[PDB]
This record gives sequence, C-alpha cells and structure tokens, in this order.
Amino acid sequence: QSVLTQPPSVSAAPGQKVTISCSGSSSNIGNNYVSWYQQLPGTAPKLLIYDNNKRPSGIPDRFSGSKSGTSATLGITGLQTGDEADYYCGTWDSSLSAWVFGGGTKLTVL
Amino acid sequence: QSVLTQPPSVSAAPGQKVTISCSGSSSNIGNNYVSWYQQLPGTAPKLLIYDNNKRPSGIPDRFSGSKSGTSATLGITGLQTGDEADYYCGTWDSSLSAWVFGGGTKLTVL
Amino acid sequence: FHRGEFSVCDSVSVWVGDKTTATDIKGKEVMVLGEVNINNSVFKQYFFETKCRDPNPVDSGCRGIDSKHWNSYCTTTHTFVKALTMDGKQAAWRFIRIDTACVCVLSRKA
Amino acid sequence: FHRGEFSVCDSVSVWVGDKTTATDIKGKEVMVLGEVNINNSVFKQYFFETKCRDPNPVDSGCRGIDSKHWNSYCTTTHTFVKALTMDGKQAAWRFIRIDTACVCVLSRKA
Amino acid sequence: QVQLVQSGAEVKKPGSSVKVSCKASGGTFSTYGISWVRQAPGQGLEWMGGIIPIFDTGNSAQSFQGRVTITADESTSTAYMELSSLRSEDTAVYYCARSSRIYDLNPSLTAYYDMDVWGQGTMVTVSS
Amino acid sequence: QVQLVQSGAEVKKPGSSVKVSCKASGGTFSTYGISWVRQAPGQGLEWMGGIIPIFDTGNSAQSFQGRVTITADESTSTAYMELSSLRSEDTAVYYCARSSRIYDLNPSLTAYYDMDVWGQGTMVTVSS
Repeated sequence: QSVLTQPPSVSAAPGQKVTISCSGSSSNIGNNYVSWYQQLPGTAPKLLIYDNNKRPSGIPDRFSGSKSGTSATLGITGLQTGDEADYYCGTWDSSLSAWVFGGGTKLTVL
Repeated sequence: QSVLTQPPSVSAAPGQKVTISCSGSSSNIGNNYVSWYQQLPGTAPKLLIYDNNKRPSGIPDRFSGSKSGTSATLGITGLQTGDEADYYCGTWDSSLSAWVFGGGTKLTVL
Repeated sequence: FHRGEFSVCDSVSVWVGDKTTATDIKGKEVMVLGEVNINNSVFKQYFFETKCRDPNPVDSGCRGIDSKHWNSYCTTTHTFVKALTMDGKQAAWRFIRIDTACVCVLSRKA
Repeated sequence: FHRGEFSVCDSVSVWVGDKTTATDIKGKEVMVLGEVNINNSVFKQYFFETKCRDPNPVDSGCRGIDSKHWNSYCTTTHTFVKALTMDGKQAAWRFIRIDTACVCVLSRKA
Repeated sequence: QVQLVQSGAEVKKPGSSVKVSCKASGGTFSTYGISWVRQAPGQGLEWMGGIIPIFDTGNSAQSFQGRVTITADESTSTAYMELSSLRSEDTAVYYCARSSRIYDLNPSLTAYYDMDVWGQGTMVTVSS
Repeated sequence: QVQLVQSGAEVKKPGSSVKVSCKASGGTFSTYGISWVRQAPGQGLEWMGGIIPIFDTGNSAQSFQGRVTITADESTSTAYMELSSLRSEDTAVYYCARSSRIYDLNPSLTAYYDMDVWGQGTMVTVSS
C-alpha cells in the first residue's frame, strides 16, 4: 500500500477546473515539498509541478499546485481530451530516508 | 557608561591565579563570543582571548577564558610584574549592531 | 547524533555552466566567459550554486524554530570564486559573488 | 523583516592563500599548487572558506530552536571549486571540496 | 535535447539478476542525479533509489532489503541498476530519471533529488 | 608578522575634520577586516567602525550620528578614518586594528570582526 493517499479516479467535463488531493504526515508532506507527475497511457511519467507550486518550462499556466499542512492539491484549469492521464504524488520522507509516491488518480474526460 | 560590566580594579600576589568578570545581556555575551584585551601603560591593546576560550599564537597557556550564559571570566595563572595592565572586554551587540567593550579592570601586583 | 532528518532551511544545489553575467567582489556587474583555457587544455566554466528552496518551509518561518519567541526566515548566503570575466575587450581573472547555502536568520518578538 | 540580529549558527569567513592539500570532488587527497598563470600574468591561488565558529552556540544546540521537540547542532556545508592541482606528475584543473557555510541540522525527540 | 536512453526489455527466470542501463545522450551526465523508479503493469510508482555520478554517492530504499545495486560510469555516461534474486512480484516497467537540482547536499544529511526528465522505460518480466 | 602603521598625531580646532591613516606593512591587506577603536586619556575603549577592503563594505557605530567616514585603498594598502565636525570630547587616542576572521558574512546580517592585531595609535587633540 502507498504512503501518500490519492483518490482512485476523478471525472470532469471539458473546459472546467478540476482538483486532485494528496494526504500524508509530519514525516513527508508536513516537513517537505510536493511534486506532481503526469503519466499518459503507454507513456513515461512527466514532471508537472515541483516545490509545491512551481512548474518547469513547457508546462502551461493551466496546471496549478498548492500545499496546506500534511495535505496538497493539484489544479487543472481549461480541461481538454489530451489531459486524460494518470496523475501521481511525490515527496521526500525524512524518517524513511526515501522518496514516497501516491496511489494514482485516473482523470477521465467525456 | 560601558555596555559590558567589568570590575574597576583587581589586586593579587605574584604567582597566583586571578579572575576578571564580565557581565553582558542576551543581546551580546549571551548570544555571542567574548574576547579579552591586554593594555599595558602607554601601549596599544593586545588580543589575549577570542571565541570565549581560544587564544592566539604568542599568548602563553597562563591566560584562560570561560563563558557561562550572559557572563564571562578571564583567568591569569602564575602571576608576574609584567602582567600589571588594564584588561578589557569585547563582544558583538546584535541590537546595537556594534562591537561593545567593557569598562576596564586595573590589575595591580605588589 | 550525526545524520539528521532535515535542516532548518532546505537547500538546492545546481551545477551551472550557462553563466553569462555576475556581480563581482565589489558590486560591479561583470560579463562571464563560458570557457577558460589552462595553457594546453580548455575547460567549460562551471560553478557550484546552492540556494534556498523556499524562504518559509514552515508557516512560522524556518523548521524547528521557537515560533512563540522568534521571527525567522530562510536566506541565501554567498561565496566568492575566481572566474574568467570579460571587461570590454580584455579578459580578466577576478572573484564573483555566487549563491552557496541556505541559512536561517533570527529576530526577537515583541 | 529582512535584517536579522543573528543566524541559527555562527559563521567565520577566512581568505585562504596558504592551501597545500585538499580533498577532490570524489574524495581523493590532491596536492594544491600555490600559483596559477594565465599564459603571461600570474595569480596566487586564493579560496574563500566559511566554517562553523562553534558546533553548539547554545547549550541545547543551535540558536532559537524548539529545544523541547528537536535535537540540533551546527554543521559545516561544502562547495566545489576549480583549483590548479598536481597528482604528483603535472597540472590538473579539477574541482576540490571547500568549507562554505554553517547550517543547523534537526532530529526528532523521543 | 538531453535524453535518457535505457537498455532493452528482458524476460528473466526467478532467482536471476537483471542489470538495466541508463545512458544520457548528449552531455553533462555528472551534473544530474540519476534516479530509479519501477511500475508494475496497471499499478502505482515505486521508488528504488539513485546515484550522483560526480560524487559516486548512492541511496537505496530499505524495502528492497539490499537487492538493488545502483552503479554509474562517467566515461561511458551510463548509470546501471542491478536487481538480484528476481521474484514474480518484481515484474515491472523500470524507469530511470534525471534532475539538475540536488536537495539537502550536507555531510550530516541524506542528499535527494526529484525526477525531472524520465527515460523511455525497460520492461522486466519474471515468468513462473 | 604584519604590522599596522598609523598617521602622525594631530592638534585640531573644533568643527574641523581629521583623517587618520592605517598602512599595512607586508601584504594580504584585502584579506583583513580593518577596525577603528578610540580611547580618551584615562578612559575606556570606544568602537567607531570598520571596513573590509576586498568587498568595500563598511559598518559604523550609530552613536557617532554619521560623523565617521571609514574609507580604504587596496593599491596603497592604507585604511582611512575621517571624523567630521570635531568636538572637545573627541580628544582621544585613535587606534586601527586587523582581523583575518570575518563573522556573519550574510546578505541578511550585519557582518563583523575582532581586533586581532592593533596599530600604534594616533593622538588627536581638540583645542578649546
């Protein structure tokens, strides 16, 4: 079982704001930084968000990130068909001395 | 009036251990490092002790330094005629953002 | 103990080889040359830069600080390294300011 | 606030020009050359080293730390700078480990 | 421009050891901190470990019980992952990643890094 | 054994400005952090300020109300102290000192140093 708690599936209509939650403890999210990953079907994961809010070059302004205590949230504005992928959580765990990942969230668009 | 409190005069017999006190606050000594200076009559001051206990090259093992909270002490073992000089205190005052000195202690040997 | 869980401030080390401009030892903005020749062999000018990941890793400021008594935040310290800098038409070998660590600074509460 | 009274750990910066031996990027002990020539003009190999003044500036550990919840001490971080070295045979312009800052490291209490 | 080229997909017997390669096509291989993350078919991501080639300093997950042996060679610009004593549960897609950012580089702290640019992946199948 | 040579003793009128020199005999002048401490006849030591010649960054005491102007020249290896608008109370022995150790060198902290090696002194007498 995964350390970071993520919802199994999330559904939304095109051109709408959607949120994916993340849960943890003092050992990880509470005293570290959350990173988000986009994994398209039959494709390798891609770095979406880093250091809770920051996003790397190439990633559009449509993707947002926010952290509050032991929890973190991802925001996808102006939804499209291409966004339909599995979204993962990622943060460093000080007590475990290892990088811990989330369960994974299946984003489905009609 | 001096920020750091030092006794006005100190008297001791030759070949004896003698102590000079220093009284500071949380702003200086308490959260910093104490330095001691030797000023012979008609001579420029000389660095005796630095970083509470450490002593520079040339200074004999006879000179000692110790710090406990907002108060520091200087120790002169195996006293001699040459030791007869004015002893000063020195540390950094965080609130005043300036190096603060003591009143001065007149060491007298018979 | 030796191995800690985390520091008071989170650091981020990046090997920089794409340096074009930097602030010199005095304050003057100088032009940095990409390559440096050591008589027979050429080397790409690489600099080891370590900066602050976030100024406030904790809502109160730095991690593990006595929040009720201290006002704190994470600041980036600097180091001075010699670099092949171009001044107009002639090449010079002078020290430049570079990010080297992430430290915590304290301030008393009212 | 910006200007702080003092850091969590006290630093001490010294310009070193008397370097003879140093640890390389991997760990190998290398012989450091005292001078570096730019085909015509010569320069004395100078390094900016910043280390810890004391591991425990406060009895508990670092300054302004929540002592009742954290075990702390001041440790010296390193930077990697290109220096003219010689591995017994000839010139080698490779990175060497150098003291660059004084940071605080945390650990949870039982 | 800089891409991480992995080794070819393999099918191995239980108890064997598979060595997965990860070559950085281009340059500045020593700059990055090569990571290793595995993913079982239709399952989540599992972090294995990583290595910084410039310092030769490695870190591995405690859950693997020391089966993973992450090595690196700067000359060939390739980072290797060797998983000894293969189990049926080890059947996963093995990915390698890079990061120009190295967090908590302190002699008193365990240095870590994120997964910025990921490799194509290497499918390792354990037939039973 | 580097020594600090100061300017000659001067007698000035009130309102004037006295500039005291501090030449470093030997070398590595930029390495040091030149300090300035005054001492009235038969009185204690009073810290005025200091400057690091390599960074040209100075610090002065708030008690002086900005009368002190500490300057430095690496080429001549001499440090200067200029005290504008002289008063009768300013009659003191002016000393300059050096320190190879520079504490709190941080952009968010006021950098400081000790007085490891002191100068001979310069007697500045103010007439009235």
